Amino acid sequence: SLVCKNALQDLSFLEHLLQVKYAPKTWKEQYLGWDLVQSSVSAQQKLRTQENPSTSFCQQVLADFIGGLNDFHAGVTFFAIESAYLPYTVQKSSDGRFYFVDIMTFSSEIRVGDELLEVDGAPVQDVLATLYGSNHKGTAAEESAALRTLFSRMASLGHKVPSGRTTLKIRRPFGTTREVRVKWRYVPEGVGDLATIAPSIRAPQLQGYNIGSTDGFLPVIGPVIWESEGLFRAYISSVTDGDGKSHKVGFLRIPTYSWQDMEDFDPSGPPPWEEFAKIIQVFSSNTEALIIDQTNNPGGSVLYLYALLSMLTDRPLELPKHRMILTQDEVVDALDWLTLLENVDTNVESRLALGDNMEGYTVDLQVAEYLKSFGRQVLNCWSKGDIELSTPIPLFGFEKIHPHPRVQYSKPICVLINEQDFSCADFFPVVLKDNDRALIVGTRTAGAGGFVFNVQFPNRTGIKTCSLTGSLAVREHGAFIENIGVEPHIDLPFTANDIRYKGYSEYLDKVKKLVCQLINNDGTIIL
Amino acid sequence: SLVCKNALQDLSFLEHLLQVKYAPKTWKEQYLGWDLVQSSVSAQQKLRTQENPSTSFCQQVLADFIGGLNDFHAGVTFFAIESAYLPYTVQKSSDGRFYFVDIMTFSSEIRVGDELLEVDGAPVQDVLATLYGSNHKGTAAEESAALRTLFSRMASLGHKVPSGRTTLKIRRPFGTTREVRVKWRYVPEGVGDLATIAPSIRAPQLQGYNIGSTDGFLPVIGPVIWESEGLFRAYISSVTDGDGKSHKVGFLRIPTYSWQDMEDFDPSGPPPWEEFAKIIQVFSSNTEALIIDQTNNPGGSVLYLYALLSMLTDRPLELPKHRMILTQDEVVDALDWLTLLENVDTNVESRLALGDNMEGYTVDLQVAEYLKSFGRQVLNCWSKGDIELSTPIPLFGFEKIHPHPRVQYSKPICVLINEQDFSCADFFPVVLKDNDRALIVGTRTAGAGGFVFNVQFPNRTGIKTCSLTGSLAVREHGAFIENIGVEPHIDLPFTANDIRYKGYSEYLDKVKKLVCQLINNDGTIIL
Repeated sequence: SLVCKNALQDLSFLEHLLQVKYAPKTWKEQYLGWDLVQSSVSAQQKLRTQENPSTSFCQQVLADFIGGLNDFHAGVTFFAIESAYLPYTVQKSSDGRFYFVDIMTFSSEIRVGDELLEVDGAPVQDVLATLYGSNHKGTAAEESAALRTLFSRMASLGHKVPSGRTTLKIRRPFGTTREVRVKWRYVPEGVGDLATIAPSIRAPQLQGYNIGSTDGFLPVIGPVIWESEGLFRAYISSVTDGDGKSHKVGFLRIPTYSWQDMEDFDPSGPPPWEEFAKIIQVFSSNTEALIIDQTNNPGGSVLYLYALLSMLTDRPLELPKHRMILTQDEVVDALDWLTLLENVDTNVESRLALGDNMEGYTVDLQVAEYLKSFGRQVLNCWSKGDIELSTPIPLFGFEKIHPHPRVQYSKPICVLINEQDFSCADFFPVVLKDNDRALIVGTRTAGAGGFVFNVQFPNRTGIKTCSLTGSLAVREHGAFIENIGVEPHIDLPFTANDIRYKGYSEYLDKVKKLVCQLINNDGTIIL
Repeated sequence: SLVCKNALQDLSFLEHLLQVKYAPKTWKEQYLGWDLVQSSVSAQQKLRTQENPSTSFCQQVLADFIGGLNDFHAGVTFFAIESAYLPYTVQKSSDGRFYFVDIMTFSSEIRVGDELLEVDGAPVQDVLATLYGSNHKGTAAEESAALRTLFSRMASLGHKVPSGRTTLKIRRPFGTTREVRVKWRYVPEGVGDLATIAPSIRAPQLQGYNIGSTDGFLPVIGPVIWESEGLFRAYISSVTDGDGKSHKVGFLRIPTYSWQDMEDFDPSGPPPWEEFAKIIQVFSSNTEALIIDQTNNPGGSVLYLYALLSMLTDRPLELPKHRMILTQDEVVDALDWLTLLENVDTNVESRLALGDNMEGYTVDLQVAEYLKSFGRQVLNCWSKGDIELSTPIPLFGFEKIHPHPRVQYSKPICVLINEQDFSCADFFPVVLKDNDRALIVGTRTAGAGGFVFNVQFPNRTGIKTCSLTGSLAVREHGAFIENIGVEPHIDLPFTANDIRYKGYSEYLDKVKKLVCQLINNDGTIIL
């Protein structure tokens, strides 16, 4: 079969990337009991056994192949526009119930606050269990990843697109239930299945709760006495400990670390780190403690992440390192760094070579050194044959983050974290936590622990991009971030009261009571 | 063997690409009697048969594997720095002899105009003959390509990097013989050969004459009266005929069509096509004709190419179509064009969706219409299965070049062309030739008839990029451009005397005899 042959070929290539570029392979083998061979063999058999397999069927197989790695950074996307969609956003409450937190339609049979009980007659958890990956381990992160999928099916992601009408069973706020008949918003496939055309191909012949939300989903913490509304959501409000004293608390939400992707971002105006700077300065002299909302963050540029950190501390902070998978590629990069920084001795020379600013991070002489060290260390590992999963080397060689020369918030910080915090959104609280800089509150992060790289290549299976992790981050005391993520100081999940009536008062109250303590006791959260 | 295994994997990948995304395949088979299945097996063997193959040895096999397509667009590069230079530059005058034309060192024996008889006891020819390709067919184009590397060997391009001193047997311009012993400038590899590291690798344990030159090489045609000071070498000059009669001819050289790679291009000021405008408006009002230097051009951006052509005419110019190979990626491109121009019914709407211009080409409703057509066409070949070597389709749907609405040189034009003109530098003269807009002189063009795409993918073999051709251009009369190239109106090669002392007077004279003949006639008698 034409589609079958291409799929196997395309599958063999994916298999080969895993052996030369997927770093956490050893980690996935142990922590998950994952097995490349098992995976390969199984996938090939699925492919060969099919009676006249369709293009999508194969994509679904490759999709499941990489899906088995249980890696939020490891996936495959396709050249397919076929999709199914229901305009409902649901959020799982601590006790296990599923409430509708947003309805993007004028239909009125379901309201914000109704509880989802069944889908097509099957209990939510059941439907969800058919959306999990091959090596599911029931973590909240996986659960939520699956939840995003409940009402959004895309062939571009390897999903099997449903269609037609379906029955959701809800529980209205006052106890009664209803069964609602709904129809999937369906977009038919616009890219012809190859299997359908194969036979006619003759031989050639000449002649929001949305991840990344700028505003996030938390309501103000109290009476606003300042707010920027420019590019980031940032404001200053009050609070009042039980003693009757009032404090000025700041609130800032970092939506992503992929700045070129922030809503309303003009690439002709000043970059977002310069605005971040204005916010922090306002905070420095107008606030007594800072609350950073970082939930539902997709991650992004490490250099950008570093910049934001450099402005949130007056002292240097230790950064975790990465065990990298190597190829001559990274070698030349190493060479290139050395040849570019050969003759650099002063801060000034650093700047004329690096740009004096690396996506917000200040180009210093030490940066030139750090960079120089990295690359040396890389070349070393290469000659010592340590290219399978090198000893830990910090990204860019930055052994640590050095406070920003001009702006630096030095007061107590409080970071809110989610089960939907990936990569840089993992690292941010990691760095603030290991150096004891901020109080992390909320829930264990997802655990995408290692940088991503994407791969493209022509093929007839419709593969667009295959993303893979190229390193394994190692925290200071030796823990890997991959899969495990970061645990916050205070475990504070959202309750059904927080969620049901989009107030989150129970949550916010605890955060306020918590931050008041940092203001009084000086950090040091006792009770 | 490790290096052997990776090499065979990556070879199997390049081979697969050739069957899915190499449009010229069917052509190279009939024209070069080439065979994939055969070419691949040969390299497979060249790899197995080798004892302890080096990363280098392998790169060379792949370099040669592709090199056997005799396509100036199909090539491979690597993350290797080992190079061997030599500040010298040859050129091969028409008589079939090789002469020197440049020295980039410190005063040394070898003189301008000195012939080249041998290298270390071998007659130049045979030397170059070792630099030809698996299917070299002896044409100025190929030969010139070889010559380029004769004094520049690079591992990154897949060359065996020689070293140490050597002897060039030169012949003084008057009859006497010499032999100057020289030592290549060497660059030792910085990327450790994988074969040397293999053993120690333990499993991962957890826990000028420059193709593209601005000025180019030709000397001013005569007494300069005006000259532009921008990016392009443009000036005006008197010219008398064989009757004492004087005319003001114009001169403009298009170095490359990849506008962003122009010597001194300032990415913040105006784009090169705007300077082109100014230069022409001037020419339009101070010239009786126009000479265009288009020799030594690596092609560039197809749209920019159109933009220049659109300012060099007062009537639409018929564009040659491309036979393409399709994958779902192209299909989606088609879909995306259609959803983007869905409701564009005016010029304002067009300009809004596509911008006032696309790399210089003026955006019209006509343009939006072209693009919409392009999409329907690609989609139609897909559904019909015409995906191996599509029915001819114009790039972007542009069936013809429409004159710029504001600048249009309409007076006779002369274009100079040689064997170092590729992709777009193939189209320029052919479009102007097939439409009878200009007089075309020089020598046949390279023969790179089809657009390019670059494939990158991680590997241990050190492959960096593999470029291939995604189409086969077809001229108005059915002929191709791949290999064949574009024939000039008048065959005006550079003869010994021209090169010998970089005077090219002999050549530049027959040019003006021609430019002149052009000023004295309403002539382009289209019949």
